[PDB]
Amino acid sequence: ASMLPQVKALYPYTAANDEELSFKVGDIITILEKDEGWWKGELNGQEGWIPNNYVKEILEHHHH
Repeated sequence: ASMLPQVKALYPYTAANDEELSFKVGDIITILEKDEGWWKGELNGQEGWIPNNYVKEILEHHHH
């Protein structure tokens, strides 16, 4: 398997069209693909574009 990038929403977002993904603050979104300022997210079995400046990538700096 591969570990995909995951991000945590900093602010909520309402999708502007069917191809975007809405989310609330704190949501943990999996990233399937990147296109400059928009990332393709997956959350609760739904997939759509999200603005990357609404979220913060979760990085593991250290072994647990």
